[PDB]
Formats: sequence, C-alpha cells, structure tokens
Amino acid sequence: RPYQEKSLSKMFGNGRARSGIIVLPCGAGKTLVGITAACTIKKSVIVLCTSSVSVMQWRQQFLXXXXXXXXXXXXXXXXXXXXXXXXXXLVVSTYSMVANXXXXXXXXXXXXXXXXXXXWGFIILDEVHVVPAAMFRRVVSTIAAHAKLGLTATLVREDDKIGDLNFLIGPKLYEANWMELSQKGHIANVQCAEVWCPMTAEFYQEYLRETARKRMLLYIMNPTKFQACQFLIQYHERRGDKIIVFSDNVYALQEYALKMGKPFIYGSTPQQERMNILQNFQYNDQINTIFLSKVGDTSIDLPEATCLIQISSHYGSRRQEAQRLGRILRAKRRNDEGFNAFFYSLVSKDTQEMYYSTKRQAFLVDQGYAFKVITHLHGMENIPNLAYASPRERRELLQEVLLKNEEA
DNA sequence: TAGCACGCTGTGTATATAATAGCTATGGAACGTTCGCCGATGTGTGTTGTACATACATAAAAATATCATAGCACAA
Repeated sequence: RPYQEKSLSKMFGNGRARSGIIVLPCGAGKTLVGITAACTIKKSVIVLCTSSVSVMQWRQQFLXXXXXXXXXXXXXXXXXXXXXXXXXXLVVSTYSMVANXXXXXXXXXXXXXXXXXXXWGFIILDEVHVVPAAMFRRVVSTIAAHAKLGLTATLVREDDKIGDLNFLIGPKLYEANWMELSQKGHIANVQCAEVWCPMTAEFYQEYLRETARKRMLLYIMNPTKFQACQFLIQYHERRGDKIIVFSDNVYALQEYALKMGKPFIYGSTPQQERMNILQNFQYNDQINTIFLSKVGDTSIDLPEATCLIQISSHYGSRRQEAQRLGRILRAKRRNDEGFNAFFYSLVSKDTQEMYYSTKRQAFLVDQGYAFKVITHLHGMENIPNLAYASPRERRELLQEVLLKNEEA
C-alpha cells in the first residue's frame, strides 16, 4: 500500500536512532509495516498486545514472512513459553503479564530472562491510545531499545495524556487521512446520522426528576426510541442489509434484544454461545440483526452489516464509541461501486445524552467523515407492527420503567 | 369202552446232477431328527489413591466517572 511506503521512507531516510508513532486504519496493513521494519533491523522484536487473537495474527504475519518454529521466534504467554536466540527474534507479549505487581505463576522469570539477558532492539506497541496508564509507564520504564515504533489507529482522548506520548515513545511521524485512503481503497463511505425522536411528557418530567446514570434508564427506554428502532430494523431488512446494534448498557441491550427477538452477546456470557451466534451471523441469512455490547466489539469486528445503530451511551466515552465505530467502518472493505455505510444515533429531544453524542459527532468531524441530521424518515407512520405506539403500552412501559427505577 | 402199549406209516436226514424261476441279505449313499495338609508360587480383581483437563467464582488490574468535604469566595 502506497501510504505504507510513505511511512517506510522515514525509516529509509536516517536509518539509525528513530522513534515515532504511525497512524494507520485497522483494515490497513500496519503489521506488514512491522514485518518490513523487522526485516530492516533484524533483531529481537517484542510486540506488546492486549489479546491473544492479536498474538495469533502477528504469528500469522511471521508465517507470511519466514520461520517461526526454529529456536528464534519466541512466544510469551501465561500458557506456555518458547526459547529465543540473539541477532534475530520475533516475540509477542501481553501488557498484564509483563506489568503485574506481586502475583506470579512461575512465568515472570521467563519474561525477566528476555528483559534481563538484554535481547532487544525494536519495540512495537499495538494500540498506542491505551498507553496513557500507569502500567504502560512501568512497561516503558522496564524496557530500553535502539528503535521504537508505535502502531495505532486513533488517538482521541479527553484525559489530556495523549500529548505525553511525544516523549514517552516519540512524536507522531505520519498521520494518514482516512478520506484519501477511502479514495485509494473503498473502506465504506461513512454516513453519520442522528435520529431525533420526540420525547413523551411522563418520561420527560420523570427524566428531570432523575439524575446521574439512572436517568439513562429513562433516556433509552423511551417508546419513540422503540418505534424508530423497529422502523430502522424493518427498513434495513427491507433493503437487504444486516444490522448491528451497539449499547453501552447491558440492561438496555437485553431489553431491546428480548423485545426484538434477536441474539445478544453481553458480559458473563459463555464463549460457545458467542461463537454460535457469530457463526449464525456469518452463515445464516435469517439472522441479520445482532445486539453486541463492548465485549462483542472489542474482541472481534465483522466485515458484514453496513447498518450500525447506536442506542445506549455513556458520558465522556464518546471517543471510544467513535473508535469502535471506526473499527467497524474500516473492517468493511471490498471495493464496491456503492458501499454506503449508515450510522444512526437514536437520540431523544431535551435529554442530557444527545449533548455528548454531539461531541462524538465532533470527533467524527475531526476525522473528515460526513455528518447530517435526521429528524424522522417518513414511513414509520405506515408500520402497524410498532410497539409502544398506543397509550396503553406507553403507560405499561412507564410502569415498567418506574419499577426499574425502584429496583436501582 | 378209552388210556396205555404195540405195530404201522409217513417224514426228515445225508448225498451228486442238472435244469432255471423268483427272493433276499449286503454295502454304499443320501435326506430327515433331537441336540448342541502346609508350604510355595502365581494370578485377579474393585473401590479408590493418584492424577489430568475444563469451569467458575476470585484476585487483580486498569480504566473511568461522579458526589462530598475543606478551603476560599460570595450573599441574606
């Protein structure tokens, strides 16, 4: 990819003594850039990752290059260990395993052999936006190499600590514009859209009488959000496109999941059921609407479903939802003549959550994506299958929300 | 006059020779029937001691957000 050689030209310029951060999309090949840099340096390279799936991907890249089984390419994890050799090495480690404090499973010595014997020379950190934390400062404080590299896709955080990475690892060298990359490769056009649904009177006065995170249980459970949600679901099913529903709250995800009758993936869920739901979403055309929480978004991103719906949200964590949204957008690439990606933000008027979703839309403006407002698409008035459209169901839902407030 | 005893009559017995008719024991082959003592040495289990792989509540980490309290500032 041209931008990858545009990033490698900086390494080809000076050669020795260099450190910086390279911003590349998730769908791009930053791991290939790490492989090329590993071929240019030829030394013990350590790749800092947070999940085993990324370790398996880096191992697959090592297989795409050459060798992995002979005593040279090592693997560090809490399950097994593998030997290494000087002058050339490729190993992937976990942040929580290298960090620690005093808990030990007779494996911290195996890491202190890679760090004690001084077999290093190249540092690779996956997702640098997570570095602003004490454990990563300890990791950097326990390592020292000749060349450092930071592979990440985003860096927008409101912790005011992203600027420290300019001296902890190095200043950002190349930031690729996702619009020009969309022109190089169709990574699904980004259509940002907020749905403005009216707010009922009872949920408005009860919403004002509530506060903190409890008023979210009155912002999400609005009947017009169920009507507009069903209208968007039936609309996308009529267009023949799969639907992914995001929710920062597990309770709302279970409510919409059970009321819509679709599979759901949330916390404390068996992994076999998660894999079954994933296979049903990949193969079965009857399941075109999945309800995914943060566990289903951080662990895996699927290239299907051009329809992304956002209902639940948390205060301040708008940039993280923009990063996950960006992961689902960049995950969809196949060079199509159309390829229209639709992001809907179900927001209710006069609520305290839309005013942060606007900050998320500001993050979506900083990336160059297109944003437009949507009050209501004509067609919901012709859907007799809408729930909570009658005053009876609205009063019953009001009583259910009041009971939910009495439980919390 | 009938059993008993005596004399008389018929039969089997052994033998060569042939005629030349049916009658039959024999060995083989095939189908249907009830039935199937103390000492020394060596094995033989079963609950269970030992043991391994996956589940699951814990520990912890890590990542973060929001009310309360002290101090400083402002008002009835």
